[PDB]
Parts: sequence; structure tokens; C-alpha cells
Amino acid sequence: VRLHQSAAQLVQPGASVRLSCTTSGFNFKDSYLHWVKQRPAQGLEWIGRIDTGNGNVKFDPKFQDKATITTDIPSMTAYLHLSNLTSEDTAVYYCVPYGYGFHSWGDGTTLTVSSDIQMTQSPASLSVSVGETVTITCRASENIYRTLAWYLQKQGKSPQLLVYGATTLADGVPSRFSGSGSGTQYYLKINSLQSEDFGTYHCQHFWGTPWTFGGGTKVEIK
Amino acid sequence: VRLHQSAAQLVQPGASVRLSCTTSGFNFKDSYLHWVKQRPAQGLEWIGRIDTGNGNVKFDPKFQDKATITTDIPSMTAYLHLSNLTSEDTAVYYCVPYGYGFHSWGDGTTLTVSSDIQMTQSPASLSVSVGETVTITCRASENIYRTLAWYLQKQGKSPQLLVYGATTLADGVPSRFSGSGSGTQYYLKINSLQSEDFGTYHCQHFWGTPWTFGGGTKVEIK
Amino acid sequence: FVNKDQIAKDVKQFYDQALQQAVVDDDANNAKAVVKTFHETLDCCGSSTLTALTTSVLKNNLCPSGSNIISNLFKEDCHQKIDDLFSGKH
Amino acid sequence: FVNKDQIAKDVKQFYDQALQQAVVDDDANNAKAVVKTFHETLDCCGSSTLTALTTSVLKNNLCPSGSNIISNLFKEDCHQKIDDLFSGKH
Repeated sequence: VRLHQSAAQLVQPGASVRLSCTTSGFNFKDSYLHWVKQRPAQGLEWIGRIDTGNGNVKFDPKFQDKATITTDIPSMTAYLHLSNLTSEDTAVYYCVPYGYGFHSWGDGTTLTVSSDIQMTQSPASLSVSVGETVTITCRASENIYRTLAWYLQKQGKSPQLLVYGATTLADGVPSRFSGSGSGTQYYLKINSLQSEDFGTYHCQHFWGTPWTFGGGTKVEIK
Repeated sequence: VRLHQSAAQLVQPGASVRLSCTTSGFNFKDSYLHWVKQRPAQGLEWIGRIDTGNGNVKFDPKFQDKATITTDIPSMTAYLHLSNLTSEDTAVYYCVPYGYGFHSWGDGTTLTVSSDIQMTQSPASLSVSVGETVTITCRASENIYRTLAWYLQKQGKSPQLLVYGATTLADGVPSRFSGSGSGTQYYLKINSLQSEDFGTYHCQHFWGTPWTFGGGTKVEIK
Repeated sequence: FVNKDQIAKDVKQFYDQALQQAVVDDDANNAKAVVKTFHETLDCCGSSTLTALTTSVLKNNLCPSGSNIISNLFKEDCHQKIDDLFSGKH
Repeated sequence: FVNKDQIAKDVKQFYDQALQQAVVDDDANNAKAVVKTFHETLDCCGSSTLTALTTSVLKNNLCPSGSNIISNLFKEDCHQKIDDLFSGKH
């Protein structure tokens, strides 16, 4: 019973919005709350982050003046304020708490506006049949010191945390999933692939800021 | 997989012994290791304690010069050194870690030598049949601030931790067990008494030193 | 006349004193009684200003009844709970 | 000539410096790389002498891979692990 996210908002270019994220079960008071943008039919993009400890906020240069992050500590709430809205702001906004381990993202908030370490994910697409053993690869441009995560994203749903750190299986995740790797090269092996584990696999590093994602790996039955 | 205790020792009056206790899974390095004496056909008696933080040791006046406590931090081991052994030292010696919550005791070490807050447990004896609801009571001489525990002792076995604090059910303990109480009065209710929960029930406070125990409550089928 | 800010500053300091004395050893004393009371009454444990005591606070089981070590490590700061009392927020 | 006690004192101090710099923020820098290396190499996390940093150390995920928050909160002190290295105990 972690993250609670605010409802959908349909708007026109030029408007200003506030997306919200409520924690519970986390040390929200002295933590890092990040926001991740996901453009429809496009990849994951890190927006910015607040350190609720000192109140420091950081943004990806593109969101520098438009985006804003504020917190409401007693209600354990994070706010992402977006101004001068345009079509390129039409996306899903995920809230990500980070710090006393690694956490699952919020379900996401859909906003519709109508009128540095590089990750290398391999393969891009994978055509496999049930029971097969698959091995996805993620390569960082620098030593990320095993601060990586593997996620499984099913169409129109929030990325499901599979493995945190390099090797640690997230609670409730089947044993058939195995993370391995060090320094710059990491791997995710899926033993005896099943039907309920088809979609897009994403890797991510958490070694500083900005957070970056792998291209994705699309697993599908032929 | 917590406490590991040293094997039995048969000896004659005048000898000197060392009983040992190895932790694992506990912050042995900056904790409290207590030793509890249990005389055959007699009650629980607190011997003394070491604070592995500062190396301070405290003893019940009776054990002041005979007993000794030392630690081996890297192996996470506690030693109780007993000298000038006599018949009244023939007992089971339990090792009790305390500090980052409340813990189950060691299985015990049998030593055989052959040639302040007062607790009030009620009732002393209880003759009941399966399915009955029982309510044991423990009264402290002073406010013990809910730092109490309920244990179930089955013949020739180490006291099994049922409830810690006043109300908290120890992991693996059936739901049918319920601790309640505050300030000076505490209670343990056993809902729908079963066969596997017959024996002696003990209460204990952990509000400072020395640790003291209730008279015991013997539950039996008639 | 007692000022909101001065009274809030003193309760926090009185608390800091109590917590400093409570973690020294396992001896049942008033400081522990006082710390256990503040923690229960305000639903908090330790202070941000006295982070050097957190482990000691856990070691002495000074946080309220019911919550585990992780909940108590991440429990609400007592200085903040003291501020909310004197300002009427809760 | 390098004395056992002086060298052990300096590695501990070098470590303390690194840990102090590492907890300041979430920025990937050498101090974090150095702290993450010491922790992994010696199988430890933080120091007893720098208890005021433990929560911050956890907040920045600076303890080794595999172990949870409780294991890391109660992990072996790095100053002791440094002492064992220079004295040949392990």
C-alpha cells in the first residue's frame, strides 16, 4: 500500500496543471521523489526530483523553467506543477520514491494537451515461445556500481519492478526471473518464459542524476 | 536462525565453568545480552547482563563475585563464567538478547553440580478443557510502561515467546493468543484453548534491571 | 507572557535532554518514562536534530508499542510533533 | 616507515571524509564510488563514530548489494573492518 497518484486531466495548449503523489509506508520526510514522463509510443524520460531533506530540486534542462516540484510533508504528498502546456506534454507522469531501497512506481497520471550516463538495452525485439529461456542485456556508459533496476511494462500499464540493485528480486516476483551483472554490464534472464510475462522490458540506472533508461526489449509470441 | 547455545556440563562442587551463547541475525555489537537461571522445579531468576556497547556488566547481588560476563564480538559470542560451583548452581541457563525489539531465548545450557519491580501472576493453576477461553493476569509493582512479555513453557523446554510489548504477537504465534494491558496491569487471553498450548505461562517486565518474572500459571486438562 | 516560539523551543530542548539521558543505559529512570510518554502522546520517535541517537533509541526500545524497527527508524520527528502541538495542527 | 596504528587511523579518517561527502546529496561522484567500494570490499556499512550519518547512508543506498535495511542498519562498522585489515584478522 505505497504510492497514490492524482486523477486524469484533459486540457488545451497554454494551460497550467498540478499532478500529485501521496506516499504512505515510506520515509517521505527525508527522501528523494522523482517524476518520470512517458510519451505515448515513446520512451521513458526523467523530469526532475526533490530531496525532501533539504528542499533541493533538480530538473532535466528541457523542463527547467516549466516544471516545478513542491511537497506537503504532513500529508506525505509530492506535487509536479507544469506551466505553458503544449502537445509534447501529452504523456503519462509517474511518481518514483527512491532512497531506503528501491520502489515500485505510481500507477501514473495521464495529462492530455489537445487543440550523464547512457543505457544500452539489447535485443530491441524478441520473438519467443512459452518455456524458452531469454537473456536481455543492459550496458551503462560508465560504472553504475550495481544501482540498476529491471521493469516489465504491459500496454497502458505502469512499469512493474522485477529486479532492483543488480540481483535482488522485488517482493512477489516469480523465482524464474534472475538479474545478474556488474560495473557496466547487466543481464536479466527469464527462465521458462510464461504467458503472463510478455511486453516491454526496461532497465534503468539510479547512479546520480539524471536517471536514464534502456531502449526497451519487446518480448512477444510468434 | 538466532541464538546458539553451548552443550551440557556435569561437574562436582568447587569447579569453574564457561557457558556460551552465539547470536547471528542480531546487532550483537551494540546490544544487551542477559543470562537467566532456571532451577529445576523452581522459577526463573535473572543473573546479569552485558551492554556490548560500553562493556558494562551488571549482576543480581547474589551472583556478584561468582558470575562473570565476557564477549567475543567478531564471532558474536557471549560467555557466562561461573566459579566456586555448588548444588544451588544446578540449573538451566538461558541466554537472552534484548534491544532492537524483543527476542526468543536460547534453547538453554544444563549445568549439573553433584557430589526492583515485583511481578504478580494470576491464577497460579488453571484446570481447563479444550475450546475454553482463559485470561491470565500480570501485575507490576510500578508502571513498567508496556515493556512486558508473555511466554509458554512446556516441560524441560525453553520458554516460547508468545507476546512482546504488551500487545504484539511474536512471529509464528497463532492469532487465538491476545495480549492486552497498560501501566501496571496486563492480561493474556487464550481464545478457544487447544491441546498444543498446555503448560506454564510466564510474564516478565524489561523495564530496567533486574528483570523479574511472574509466579507462573499452570494450564492443564482435567 | 509566554511566546509560542520560545515555549516550542523549550519543550524540544526538554525533550532532547530526556532523550540524551534515556539512551545512556538500560536503567529504568524518569528520562525513559518521559521519552516513552512523548513518543506515545505525539506518535513520534527521536528527533532529526539528534540523529546520532537513532540506533541507541532502537537499542533501548524507546519507540511506541505496535510498530516495528523500520517503522520506528522512519517514525515522525518529535520536534515537528512538538511544533504541531504548539501551533494547533495534528 | 609506516606504523600499523597510524596507517589504520588514516584509512578510517579517509573513509570518514568519503562518507561525509557521499551523504551530502544524490549526485554520483567519487566519494560514493569510494564508499560503495569500501562497503563491498570489507562487507561493512558506515561507522560507529559517524552514527549521525546512518539514516543518510540508507537514504542514499550506500550499503552493499543483497542485504535489506535492517541488515544494513546493523551491518559491521567499517572502522572495525579497517582495523581487521591492517591487523590481518578477517
